[PDB]
Amino acid sequence: MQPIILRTLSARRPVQGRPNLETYTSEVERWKAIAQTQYALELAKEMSRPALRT
Amino acid sequence: MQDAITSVINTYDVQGKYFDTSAFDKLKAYYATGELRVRAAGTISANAATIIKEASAKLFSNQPDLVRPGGNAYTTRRYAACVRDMDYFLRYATYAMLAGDTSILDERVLNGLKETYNSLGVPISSTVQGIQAMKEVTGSLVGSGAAKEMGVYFDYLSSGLS
Amino acid sequence: SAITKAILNADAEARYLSPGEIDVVRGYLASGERRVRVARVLSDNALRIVRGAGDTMFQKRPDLVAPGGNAYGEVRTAKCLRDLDYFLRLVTYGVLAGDTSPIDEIGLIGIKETYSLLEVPVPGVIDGIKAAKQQAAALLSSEDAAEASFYFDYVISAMS
Ligand SMILES: CCC1=C(C)/C(=C/C2=NC(=C\c3[nH]c(/C=C4\NC(=O)[C@H](C)[C@H]4CC)c(C)c3CCC(=O)O)/C(CCC(=O)O)=C2C)NC1=O
Ligand SMILES: CCC1=C(C)/C(=C/C2=NC(=C\c3[nH]c(/C=C4\NC(=O)[C@H](C)[C@H]4CC)c(C)c3CCC(=O)O)/C(CCC(=O)O)=C2C)NC1=O
Repeated sequence: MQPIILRTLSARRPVQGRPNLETYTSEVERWKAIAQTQYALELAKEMSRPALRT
Repeated sequence: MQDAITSVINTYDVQGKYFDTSAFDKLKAYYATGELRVRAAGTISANAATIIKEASAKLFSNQPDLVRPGGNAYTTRRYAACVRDMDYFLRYATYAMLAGDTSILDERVLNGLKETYNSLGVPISSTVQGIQAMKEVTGSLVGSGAAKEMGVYFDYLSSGLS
Repeated sequence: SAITKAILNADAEARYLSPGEIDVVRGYLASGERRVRVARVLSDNALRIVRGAGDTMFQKRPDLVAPGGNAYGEVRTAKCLRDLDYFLRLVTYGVLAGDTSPIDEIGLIGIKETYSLLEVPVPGVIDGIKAAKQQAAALLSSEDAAEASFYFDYVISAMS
């Protein structure tokens, strides 16, 4: 058995840990706020109706 | 009381207008969810006793002093009143889930309930915890989408009593 | 029946059948073919449904047929299986009528105090009824099984 066969090649990924996601989390919170506004607008439209006219 | 359809009718009637595209969209949404609501209501009515048993077991395990002497649910009469209250909460939450509207909880449940509980010495936070226990059990039994639907009315009851 | 409920509601208000009530009656008359199919399947298979449900009930709760059990002996096991057969017949009636009025009138009103005075374990009855529900669902299609299970679950919840 004399062919050179390579068994354990190192991977592409680096050894470091996961970079933090604070800026991504902030932008996601911005999207959440935008999405909450579009439902809050409808419910607010509901809030401004007259009192006893059912 | 109102359902989603009656809520739309009330809006458009007080405005004096015929149904527009947005109204038809709202009505389509309620019709689309109708099958899920009917399925969940049937499941709950099939399982109401078990839901009460599990929810009261969890409430009285978390707060064992309720059903011991000195606790508001210590006597056969006050334990019975307790589980009957939980049963009514479950039934009216099921009603409000079918209607797609929380109005029936305002008309038939919440108004004057905080005062009655304070006047009788019923612990209100413990009652809210029992309602939450029913929420957990019911969500387990109905499935994910129906759980997200029933949670709205359970939380409505919880916030009304809180 | 569904027609009976619509008519009783119309008569309570001294009026004729409303469009919603007419629609309810029309929906029931449309579902009649499916109802007759489910009832026929449950009726021709009553023996096997009751036999299987009784077998699995007595296996789940052997103390019922053990000495000192509520159904101990041939006569009492016979009455137990006869009760299960009664409830299957009531489920067929409910499937046909489209409501639970036959079930309530014939078998449910008064069953709780009856089994209380007889000291019949209601959980054992519910085990037999659930067993009958699974036996029936085995012989039915998915939609037919759901339709039958509505009235099976009504019976269980009235017992519990
Ligand atoms: C003074 C009026 C009053 C009574 C009587 C009362 C009884 C009572 N028994 C309970 C549990 C229990 N009670 C029993 C007793 C039964 N098990 C066997 O079958 C016997 C036939 C029988 C006793 C002779 C058992 C086994 C449990 C435990 C059930 C469980 O773990 O959930 C509970 C649930 C919470 C707890 O553990 O305290 C109550 C409230 N509470 C009251 O406020
Ligand atoms: C058509 C409507 C109808 C129903 C529903 C009905 C139930 C019924 N079952 C009875 C007896 C009984 N029922 C059972 C059944 C029990 N055995 C096991 O424990 C199980 C938990 C359970 C069945 C799954 C037994 C064993 C008896 C005899 C009890 C006795 O005589 O002491 C009795 C008392 C009269 C009699 O002996 O026949 C009634 C009224 N009767 C009716 O006319």
